[PDB]
Amino acid sequence: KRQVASGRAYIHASYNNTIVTITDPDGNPITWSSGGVIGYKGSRKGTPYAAQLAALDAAKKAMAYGMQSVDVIVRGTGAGREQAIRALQASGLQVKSIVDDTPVPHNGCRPKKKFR
Amino acid sequence: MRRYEVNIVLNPNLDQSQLALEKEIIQRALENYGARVEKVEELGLRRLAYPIAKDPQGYFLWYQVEMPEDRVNDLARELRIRDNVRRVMVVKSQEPFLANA
Amino acid sequence: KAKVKATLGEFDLRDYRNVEVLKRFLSETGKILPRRRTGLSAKEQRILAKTIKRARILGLLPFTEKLVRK
Amino acid sequence: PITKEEKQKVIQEFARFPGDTGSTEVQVALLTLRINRLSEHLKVHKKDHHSHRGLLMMVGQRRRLLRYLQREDPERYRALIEKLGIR
RNA sequence: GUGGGAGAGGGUGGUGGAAUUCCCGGAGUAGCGGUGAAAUGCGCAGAUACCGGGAGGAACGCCGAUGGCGAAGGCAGCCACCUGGUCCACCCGUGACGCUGAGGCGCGAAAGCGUGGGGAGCAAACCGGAUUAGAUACCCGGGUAGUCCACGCCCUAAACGAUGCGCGCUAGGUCUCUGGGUCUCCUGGGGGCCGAAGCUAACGCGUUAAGCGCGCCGCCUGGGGAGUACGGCCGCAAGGC
Ligand SMILES: [Mg+2]
Ligand SMILES: [Mg+2]
Ligand SMILES: [Mg+2]
Ligand SMILES: [Mg+2]
Ligand SMILES: [Mg+2]
Ligand SMILES: [Mg+2]
Ligand SMILES: [Mg+2]
Ligand SMILES: [Mg+2]
Ligand SMILES: [Mg+2]
Ligand SMILES: [Mg+2]
Ligand SMILES: [Mg+2]
Ligand SMILES: [Mg+2]
Ligand SMILES: [Mg+2]
Ligand SMILES: [Mg+2]
Ligand SMILES: [Mg+2]
Ligand SMILES: [Mg+2]
Ligand SMILES: [Mg+2]
Ligand SMILES: [Mg+2]
Ligand SMILES: [Mg+2]
Ligand SMILES: [Mg+2]
Ligand SMILES: [Mg+2]
Ligand SMILES: [Mg+2]
Ligand SMILES: [Mg+2]
Ligand SMILES: [Mg+2]
Ligand SMILES: [Mg+2]
Ligand SMILES: [Mg+2]
Ligand SMILES: [Mg+2]
Ligand SMILES: [Mg+2]
Ligand SMILES: [Mg+2]
Ligand SMILES: [Mg+2]
Ligand SMILES: [Mg+2]
Ligand SMILES: [Mg+2]
Ligand SMILES: [Mg+2]
Ligand SMILES: [Mg+2]
Ligand SMILES: [Mg+2]
Ligand SMILES: [Mg+2]
Ligand SMILES: [Mg+2]
Ligand SMILES: [Mg+2]
Repeated sequence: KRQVASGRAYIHASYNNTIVTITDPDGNPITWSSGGVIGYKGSRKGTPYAAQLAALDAAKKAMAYGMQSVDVIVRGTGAGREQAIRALQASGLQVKSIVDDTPVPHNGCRPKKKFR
Repeated sequence: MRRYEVNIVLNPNLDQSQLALEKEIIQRALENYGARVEKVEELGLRRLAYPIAKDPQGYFLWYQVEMPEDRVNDLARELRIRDNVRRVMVVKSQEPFLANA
Repeated sequence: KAKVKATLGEFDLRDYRNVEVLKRFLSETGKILPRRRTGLSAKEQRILAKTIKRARILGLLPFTEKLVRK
Repeated sequence: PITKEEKQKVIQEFARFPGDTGSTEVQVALLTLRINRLSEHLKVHKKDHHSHRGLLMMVGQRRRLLRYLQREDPERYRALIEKLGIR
């Protein structure tokens, strides 16, 4: 019941799944959603459709939580990283500024053999 | 001896007791380590790109100097021990290489 | 498009403290631009690099930023 | 490092006559200055191999200039040697 | 010699940011993860996603190149100090002081050994989940040595340009790094690409020779047995010559 008006939305996206997290303008979360949240089980989870549904779910949630205008930040890559974006757009939340935050490092950690 | 440029970036929230004090201890480290002073420019309060010591901005100083080479590293040991100074960068001078010239 | 040095005055390519200019050599994110877009040459670019990284340490030019749109 | 002062003092010291820069005596002394420098470098800094290689080549040089002198003036070479501490 | 120049050449102290992990805190539920699909695995002792703070190790995105330096192995954040090599210009100094180099001596990726540290990520062996007729593998989830540091050994390799070093000679064109010029261009010095003459069994090579010559060293003499056996040396061993 924090009744929060305008806020920020993190879209994290991997090849295995997607997750939206809605949060307050200083960053503490409000609701979150994912491919497992909505009914999806396996690989099926990282489809764009599930990303649509995920976004939409977290949108409905945050809206009944009192949201209106939203600033999006995107981390990651994989199918329907964009569908979550198209979703949040038409959600009824208003899209303020979409940003891309995907963290890349300056070469610190020796990646897993799968990733080299 | 050689010619260096000493950069200092220290906390912006000081007053003039503290500003006096820190600038004087800068002097002290130079006198002690034998660095004569060519110019000085105090750039002052400027907005950094990324936060240093959690701080969104900084207070900037530039001292062109000459000094005995071999102690420049200890000179920086001392300038760094100071708590209210969060960056020191000392560099030997270069001739002004131009471009679009 | 046009290169960077295509509009610029005579300027110290070794002077780190000057941000107004060095800034024109970064991208939408922090990343130093490639020769193609900075219109420099070998010794040129190669200097600009060290100039820039020197300024990044002094906290003037960013090590990175974020990207709008996307 | 080494500066033109240190240089000149040495040269002018070992000159066969005013102005000579390149005669054997001079090259050997100059050499020897730089040799003894690198000695003190690799006295600490023992982990520095590439500077060491450089110094090998350096001594092989001065030794070769000496072999030149000995087969040429036995005396000037003797004077050079005793003057510089060698052998 | 003097005057300039380029550089991830080396060594020592120092410091900067991104990321991973981990711990502290906040906020917030029911999943996260992972794959062709899956499961193991982690999550209600509250994970995942997010925000702030801390600790620690390793490696230095963009610049970065068909680039540079090095004798080779090899070398990449920034600063500083200690140092090696190399290039151009001047044409000043010595006056053949040269080349090569059996033997010796030192350097030599990785892995590997020893004593002492260190440990984030990765990861032989190992422990589990799968996939397949089976899985002793590829795919997944853990994980120890090790990878990092100090000192001391080991001395191998597709240590590859599969091309030993030095010098002289023999059309050009083109792209590039770095000096000097009266800077459309000329002139040194590195790096590539086409191609004269010539060479080659062909492929190809062609002023960075595999062309024309000279000097010196190394090495070869059908395949297997075999880089085995024996002997010697070296090595703590593994093992090397
Ligand atoms: Mg999945
Ligand atoms: Mg401090
Ligand atoms: Mg010189
Ligand atoms: Mg270096
Ligand atoms: Mg170094
Ligand atoms: Mg960190
Ligand atoms: Mg917690
Ligand atoms: Mg359980
Ligand atoms: Mg339990
Ligand atoms: Mg954090
Ligand atoms: Mg720890
Ligand atoms: Mg690249
Ligand atoms: Mg190689
Ligand atoms: Mg040098
Ligand atoms: Mg002459
Ligand atoms: Mg004469
Ligand atoms: Mg004669
Ligand atoms: Mg070795
Ligand atoms: Mg090793
Ligand atoms: Mg060990
Ligand atoms: Mg692992
Ligand atoms: Mg099985
Ligand atoms: Mg594995
Ligand atoms: Mg063969
Ligand atoms: Mg031959
Ligand atoms: Mg070379
Ligand atoms: Mg050429
Ligand atoms: Mg050519
Ligand atoms: Mg060809
Ligand atoms: Mg022909
Ligand atoms: Mg044919
Ligand atoms: Mg030739
Ligand atoms: Mg030849
Ligand atoms: Mg036989
Ligand atoms: Mg063998
Ligand atoms: Mg026998
Ligand atoms: Mg024995
Ligand atoms: Mg073996």
